[PDB]
Amino acid sequence: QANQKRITTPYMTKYERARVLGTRALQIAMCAPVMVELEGETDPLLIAMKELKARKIPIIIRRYLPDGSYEDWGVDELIISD
Amino acid sequence: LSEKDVDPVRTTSNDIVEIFTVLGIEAVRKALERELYHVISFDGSYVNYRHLALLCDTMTCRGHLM
Amino acid sequence: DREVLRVIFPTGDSKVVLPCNLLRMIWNAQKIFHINPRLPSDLHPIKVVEGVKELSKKLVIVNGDDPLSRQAQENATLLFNIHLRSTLCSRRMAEEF
Amino acid sequence: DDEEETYRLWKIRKTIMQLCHDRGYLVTQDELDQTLEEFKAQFGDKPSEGRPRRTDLTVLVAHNDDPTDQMFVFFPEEPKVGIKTIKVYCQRMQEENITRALIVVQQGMTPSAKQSLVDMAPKYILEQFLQQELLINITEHELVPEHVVMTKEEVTELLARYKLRENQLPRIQAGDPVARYFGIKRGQVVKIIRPSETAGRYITYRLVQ
Amino acid sequence: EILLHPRYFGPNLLNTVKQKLFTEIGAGVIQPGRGFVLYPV
Amino acid sequence: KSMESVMVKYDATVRNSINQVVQLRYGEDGLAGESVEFQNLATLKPSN
Repeated sequence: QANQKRITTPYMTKYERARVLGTRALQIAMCAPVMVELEGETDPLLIAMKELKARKIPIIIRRYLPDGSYEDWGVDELIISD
Repeated sequence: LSEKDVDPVRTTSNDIVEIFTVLGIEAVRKALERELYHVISFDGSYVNYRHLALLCDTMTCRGHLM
Repeated sequence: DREVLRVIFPTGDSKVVLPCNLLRMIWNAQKIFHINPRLPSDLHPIKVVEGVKELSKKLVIVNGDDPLSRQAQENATLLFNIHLRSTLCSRRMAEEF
Repeated sequence: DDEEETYRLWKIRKTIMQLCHDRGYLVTQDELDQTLEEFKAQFGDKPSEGRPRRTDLTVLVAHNDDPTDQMFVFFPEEPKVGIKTIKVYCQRMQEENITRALIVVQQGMTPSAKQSLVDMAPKYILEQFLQQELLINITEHELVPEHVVMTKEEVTELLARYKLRENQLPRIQAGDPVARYFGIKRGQVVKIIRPSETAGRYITYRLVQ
Repeated sequence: EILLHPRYFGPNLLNTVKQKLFTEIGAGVIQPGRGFVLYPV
Repeated sequence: KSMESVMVKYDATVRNSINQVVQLRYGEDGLAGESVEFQNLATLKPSN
């Protein structure tokens, strides 16, 4: 579905936060380019949380509706609360 | 409920199959929540309504006592 | 709203479970803004009326402008909106808070 | 005594008036509020050896939206009804041109009569109520919420809003005591409106199956 | 369906999915439990 | 064994694995159980 007619809530769920951080941490561990200046940080999971709070994570969340439709939300488009 | 000077609005049973046969699936949905509430709250304990409600909805969404 | 509540709670048990503890948030505000309750307030009572109306439009549980959506939107938030109006009313913001 | 039958006949009738009104048939307030004393003043003191005999207090009512949509209510003389009675009432429904009737069966029906209502079903809709099912209006009970029959336009708007399919709605069986009271049939939907202690109000939809 | 290693997820990502395909563009689904992204082409 | 699939969807309906509707909003209400608190209505009890 397009960027308009998004009916799902603009907040990131806790389940999305968990998997986005988990997935981005493994990417950073697999030498994926890091989207922020790491000030001597080395734990990939703390870098992922750093990238999340910067809204720098290059991930899109495909949310499936119970009709089988889906919405694509960029991680930076969601309201991030932790 | 049919007898004279009995109150037909409030008079109620703890037998839920009588309620299904006399009053149907929505009265069961309420009476079941009352029965589950009574066993929990009798010893003073408290459970959030949304758990009581969700169980009673699951046991009745089919249209009969599951 | 008072007659609506007297349908919803025929026993008159006023104890209710709701998301936002309004009295504590008021007390937090009184402390955060150093409010002297013996002086008269600069809070215009119309801003109390306008603000609660404009707040209530943002407590959205059911999206969309369709009338069945709006009927669901109103029903989902009915009890909290009655409580919100019973507390953030213009008089209590002048006599109590 | 002879008065218990008069009290029964009145109380059954009062329930039928409320049922007809709840279905949307044109019922006058004077018949909805009719007291035992006014019922007795119209129909007499005792039905055994007297005026309010069975059939006599037969009712006929017309719909609010259309004057030609009309429904009978019958109080058979047969305590257990046979085809002998139903086929006569069908003839009367042909003559007076009435598509629906309610039969206030006292004790039961023969299996052939019970079958005959289905064998006539798409032509003449006959519905059976036992006498004891009408001594109380179960919709006045505090456990039974408000039930509202939706129209096909509303059901179409409902399913378009939530993108549902009818089978994804929760369901109510056509033999449910309230689905019979509203005379509802398969594939219709009821809007149910109930007080919610968390939200204040909640609306539920049952598909009839 | 190309699999791409996370080391390539820099600016040259789309160029690499071509350059790799020309040695061996859809939505790249991230595989759960792995860094590799799967692109249908 | 019955309820294990009953879940809040991105539609904010509560549905089973079959996508049958159990509730149109969670708890009739749409709110998580962890956030709510006991409160008093104030308007309910006072005399006229």
